[PDB]
Amino acid sequence: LSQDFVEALKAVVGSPHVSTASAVREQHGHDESMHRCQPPDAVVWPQNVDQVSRVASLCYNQGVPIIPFGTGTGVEGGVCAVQGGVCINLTHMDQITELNTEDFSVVVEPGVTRKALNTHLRDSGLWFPVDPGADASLCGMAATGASGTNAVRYGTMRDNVINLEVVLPDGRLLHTAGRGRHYRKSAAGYNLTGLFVGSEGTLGIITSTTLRLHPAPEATVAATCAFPSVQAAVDSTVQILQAAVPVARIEFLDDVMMDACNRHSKLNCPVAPTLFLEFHGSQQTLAEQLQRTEAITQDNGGSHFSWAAEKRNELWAARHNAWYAALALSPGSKAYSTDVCVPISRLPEILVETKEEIKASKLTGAIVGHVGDGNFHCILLVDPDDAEEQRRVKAFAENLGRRALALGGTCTGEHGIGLGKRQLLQEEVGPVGVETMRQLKNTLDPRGLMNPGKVL
Ligand SMILES: Cc1cc2nc3c(=O)[nH]c(=O)nc-3n(C[C@H](O)[C@H](O)[C@H](O)COP(=O)(O)OP(=O)(O)OC[C@H]3O[C@@H](n4cnc5c(N)ncnc54)[C@H](O)[C@@H]3O)c2cc1C
Ligand SMILES: [Mn+2]
Repeated sequence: LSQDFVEALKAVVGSPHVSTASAVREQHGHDESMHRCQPPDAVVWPQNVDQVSRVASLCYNQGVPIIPFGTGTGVEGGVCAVQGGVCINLTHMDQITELNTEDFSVVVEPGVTRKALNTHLRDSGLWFPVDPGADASLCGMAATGASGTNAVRYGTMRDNVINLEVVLPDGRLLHTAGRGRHYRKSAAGYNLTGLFVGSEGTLGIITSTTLRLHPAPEATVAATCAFPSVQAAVDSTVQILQAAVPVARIEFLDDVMMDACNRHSKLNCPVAPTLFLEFHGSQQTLAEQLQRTEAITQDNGGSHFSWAAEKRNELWAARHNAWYAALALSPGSKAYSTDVCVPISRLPEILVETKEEIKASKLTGAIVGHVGDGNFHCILLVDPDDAEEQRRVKAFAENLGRRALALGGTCTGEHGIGLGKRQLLQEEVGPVGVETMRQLKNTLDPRGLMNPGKVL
C-alpha cells in the first residue's frame, strides 16, 4: 500500500481511523477459527455510510481488495486477507434507529450486537431471537446467514432480515428492498435482500440491517434430558419434529460436549448424550407441549426432565460457550467446526456415524448443535503446530461434508463457506450453480476486489 493511497484513506475517515501498524493488522487478519492469520495491509474504521462509500470507491478504483470486518467471530476465515488489501472495520457505526414497535421492526448499524439490541428492547415486550453463541455484529450475522438455538421456532437471519443497506464494491448505495421500507411480504421485482444475506462480504458491505422483532413469550420453561445413546437422543428429536411440537429450542450435546460444558461452566448435568429444551407459550399450552414431548423422550429412554430466571440463563450461557468449552479440553489448541444440515429423517444416520467416526479416530471432537433444523456441529481440535493433525481434521471435515451431500443435505447450515468449504460448495450446487453464483459476483464486483478468495 503506497503512502499516497494511505493518505487518501485518511482524508476520508480521519487519521486516527486508519492503521497500517502490524499489531493492529494482525488483530484483524483472523477470526475465531483455526484458519491461519493473513493480515490486511491496512485497517480503516469509517464513521458513517458516506465514508464507507468513499473508502470502497478509493479501494475499488485502485485495485485494492476490500475485506468487511464485523466482530471477527466468524469460523470460516471470512476476514482473512488472503490477497492483502484494506480491512474495513464497521463497528464504529453502532446506532439503533427506526424502532417501530407497532410493526415489529428495527434498523441497526454494524456495531450493534444482539446483546445491545435486546438491552435496548427491554420493557418493550419485543426481542430479536436469532442467537449465535458469540456476541456478534447483527450486520455480520446478516452477511453470514447466521442462525442459532432459537431458529427452530423463530427462524434464521434469512427469515428475519426485512431490508439491507449495502455499499456496493464501487461505492454505490443500495437499499435492497427500498430505502426505509419494511413489510411482511412482497413480490415486487427480484428479491435482492435474500441475495445479500449470506454473501459473506463478497458482494458488498452491509451498513444497516432492518430486522423482524418478535413478541416476548408469555411463559418459558427450560429443561435438560439425558439419554442412553446418541441414537436415542436424535430419534427423539426427529419424532418431536414429526409430531409438530413447536419447541422453542432443542439442542443436542454428545457426552464429550456435555462433560466439556460441565467443566467450563460448572454445570453438573449427567455426562450423557443430552437435549437442552425450551418451551414457550401460556401456562397451559406449555403443559400440552411438555406432555407430548416427555412422552416421546420417554419412549426413547430419556430421563425425567431436569427443570430450570438465573438457572435458565446459566443453562443457555453454557450452551452458547460450547465452542470455548471444547477448546478448553486441550489448552493452546484451535478449533474447526463442521456445520452440515441434512433432511431430518437422515439426521440419526449421520449423527451416529459421526460419533462412531470420531471415536475410531485419534481426534478430539465434541458434537453439539441445532438438531431441530437437521443441523449439527462437530467441533474438532487442532494443535496449531502439528501439521499432520491439521491435515487429519480437514480430511475428517471434508468426509463428513461429503456424506451430508450424499444424503441430499448442505455442507453448511449457518456458518458459511469462507475459506474452508469452497470445494464442498462446488460439489453441492454443480457446474451451473457455480457459474450462476459467479456471474452474480461478477456483475456486482467486476474487479473481484470484494473479499477475494472466499466462497467461490
Ligand atoms: C463461540 C461462538 C459461537 C458461535 N455460534 C454461532 C451460531 O450458533 N450460529 C451461527 O450462525 N454462527 C455462530 N458463530 C459464528 C459467528 O458468530 C457468526 O458467523 C457471525 O454471524 C459472525 O459475525 P461477525 O461480525 O463476528 O463476523 P466476521 O468474522 O467479522 O465476518 C464474517 C464474514 O462476514 C463478512 N462481513 C462481516 N460484517 C459484514 C458486513 N457488515 N457487510 C458485509 N460483510 C460482512 C466478513 O467479510 C466475513 O467474510 C459462533 C462463533 C463463535 C466464536
Ligand atoms: Mn451454531
